Amino acid sequence: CQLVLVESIPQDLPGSPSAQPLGQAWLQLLDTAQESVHVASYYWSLTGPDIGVNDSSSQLGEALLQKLQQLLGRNLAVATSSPTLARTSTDLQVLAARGAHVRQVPMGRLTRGVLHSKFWVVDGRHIYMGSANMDWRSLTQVKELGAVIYNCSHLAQDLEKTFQTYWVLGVPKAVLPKTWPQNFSSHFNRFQPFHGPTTAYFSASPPALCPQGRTRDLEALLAVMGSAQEFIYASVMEYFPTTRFSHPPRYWPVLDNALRAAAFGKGVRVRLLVGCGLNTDPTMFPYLRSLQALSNPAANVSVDVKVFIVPVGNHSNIPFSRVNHSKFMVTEKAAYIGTSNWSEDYFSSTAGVGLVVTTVQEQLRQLFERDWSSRYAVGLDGQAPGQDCVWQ
Amino acid sequence: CQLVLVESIPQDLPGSPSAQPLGQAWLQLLDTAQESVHVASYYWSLTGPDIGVNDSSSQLGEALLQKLQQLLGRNLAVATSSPTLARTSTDLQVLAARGAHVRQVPMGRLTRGVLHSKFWVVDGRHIYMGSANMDWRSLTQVKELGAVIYNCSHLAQDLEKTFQTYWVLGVPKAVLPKTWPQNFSSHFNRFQPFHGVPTTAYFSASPPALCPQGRTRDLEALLAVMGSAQEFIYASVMEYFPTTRFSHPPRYWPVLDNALRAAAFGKGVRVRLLVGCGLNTDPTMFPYLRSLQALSNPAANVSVDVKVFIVPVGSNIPFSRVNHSKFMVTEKAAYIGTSNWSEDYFSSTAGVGLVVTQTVQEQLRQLFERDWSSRYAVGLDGQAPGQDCVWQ
Repeated sequence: CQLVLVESIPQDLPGSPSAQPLGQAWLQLLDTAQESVHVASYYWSLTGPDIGVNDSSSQLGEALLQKLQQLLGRNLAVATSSPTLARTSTDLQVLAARGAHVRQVPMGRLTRGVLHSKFWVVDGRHIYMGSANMDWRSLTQVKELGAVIYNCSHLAQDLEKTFQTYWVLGVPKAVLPKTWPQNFSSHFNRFQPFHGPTTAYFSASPPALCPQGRTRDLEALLAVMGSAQEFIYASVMEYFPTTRFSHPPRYWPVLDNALRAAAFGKGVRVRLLVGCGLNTDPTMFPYLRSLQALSNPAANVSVDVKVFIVPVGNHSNIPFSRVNHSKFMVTEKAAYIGTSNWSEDYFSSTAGVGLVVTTVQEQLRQLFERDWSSRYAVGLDGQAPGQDCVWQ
Repeated sequence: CQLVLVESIPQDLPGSPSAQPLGQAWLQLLDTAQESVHVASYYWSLTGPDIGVNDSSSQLGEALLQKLQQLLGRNLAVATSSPTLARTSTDLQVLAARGAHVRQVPMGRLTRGVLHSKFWVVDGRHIYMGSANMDWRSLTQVKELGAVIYNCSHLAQDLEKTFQTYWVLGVPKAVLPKTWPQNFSSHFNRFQPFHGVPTTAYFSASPPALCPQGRTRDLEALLAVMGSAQEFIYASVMEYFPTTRFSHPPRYWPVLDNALRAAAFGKGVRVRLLVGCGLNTDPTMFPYLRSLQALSNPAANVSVDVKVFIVPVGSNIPFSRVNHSKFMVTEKAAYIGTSNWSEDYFSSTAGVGLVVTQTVQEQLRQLFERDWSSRYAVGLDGQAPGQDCVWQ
């Protein structure tokens, strides 16, 4: 039983701790496959011709594509999608005409939302789960973090059951089941995690897509932050203590309140690192300042916030890239990796999943520290005319 | 049915709107008394020798004190106190030796707390409400706000119910009843408020253990007033802590903060918070205030403004020269209360609160505006070198 953290690193990002490159891990996954692959992906932009192609950064992507064909040359790719982005792409059509069984859940139909989950279960015995969705930009042109597990076959299905929840929906005239039978019921929640020298469990969201025995991603995040007693390391591309894309906008403090409660009532030192990528919302910035203002070393309250700005350089060719897509958190006890950002939708409307495991915590510790003391992480007052994010 | 708001203004200067002086209105109240007065007070220190300071501003204080004897010379005074402050004062003994019935509720024994309520019900038909407890400093050397009601008796017994709760727990070895009988039950809560003056009004008590059936707790009253707000919220409390106080394990407490920010964000409500600054205030309060001020973003229709009210000393008189007033008003209603905004006042410490709606709400509007757009109110980033408040 092995679990490895995987990291996708674009141009730059220099003696520092490092993780295993994600592209080799994906080649890894497609190589070990002997029987079947099950895919949950937000969108599919893997070939390049779907978007501008003259960057030459694309190979890591379509080389990966050929590996897919190998599984279809060896005789079952099972993909699931959403009210998808990059509709011009023909990857799913190619794989369906080549032998892959694909249905898309129109999550907007059911809960106004989207399928933001991105995970793999291969041969029923290996799993991948992380922030890297189906995109070559997620392989070479955006920072990504994830985790992959092999051998542990008795836990490998533990995300398949969710994958299968997604599978049952998306059929024509599909309806939300008010109760999932024992087939989709889970036995690996927060109360009883896995065993083997770590312990781990998965979580799904939203509640309507959570069968019995499934802990919600919100509850997993809250429990991980509550169990923290010295530090809370959070890295999400966007952080909004508010609901998004809801006709009446409403405040949403539960995550924020838990952060501040950990900082104050238990003296936990908390640092929050959020991404800036030319597409972020400037309205996000005041809330971060509202957290940063809590800092007071004389009262044992330690709240520090920074923004991770990655430079576009000569690569303005790629439009939806040059961000920190990684989403994770670590406390001295546990390590949570997630697919969802920190806003109301991911816990009320849009599908998402999250793993939490318990040296791996120290590995992610040093990953975050390298991503935090770095030169691309800047404080709130560092306007920096040469920096390339929108702040107002 | 008449209601007048009363304001105590020390040696300071406000052409500005004004309210009825508190000392003369209080003397009025003791004059109108014919049968009985019931007093709930935090402490009793009205003479100079009560705290041993030789200031002639105390005379008005002792003037009121002398009036008490007249009422007891006219044949009745009933007072209830707490694990009280200024224990050197002998006022309660003086009134007791002349015919006043006094018992002390040992609120520290029962609910961790103190009796912070300050109100009068006189003749069962006139009432006083305010932040001004029994202190001559509250008559001449500290900013105070309150409200008095005449000829509207149907609310006077509703406050007599809470007074009688205090009375019954004032007996020796008294224990909190898990159920208050129908005698203490109230019929004038927020859901059915009251109906001279074309107004509607109601009272609220705290903590829950001292709230009989039909009584809304002050927490719910504040939350309802902020929730019903649609265009603005004026808040003025001497101290504002989104945290517990005097609580052995400190924990965060976001309930009022969440509302203030939920009102600001989800409904575009303009929010201004005015807190008192004195030589004894807690510097740790300031970061949390920034957490509100950082919310400000005119581009997103969120309006959060904070200032601090500092009155200059000139001190000889100890534990004075502050803004001890606590109230809030929205374009619909006006709540004035006896408790500051921190967890204790809504879980442990006794407090009461009036809220009325219909010109009185507009009266409080421009009263606060005279205090906000004012001379003694300064922003967080000012911290002028010469005034007498603690910032670090």
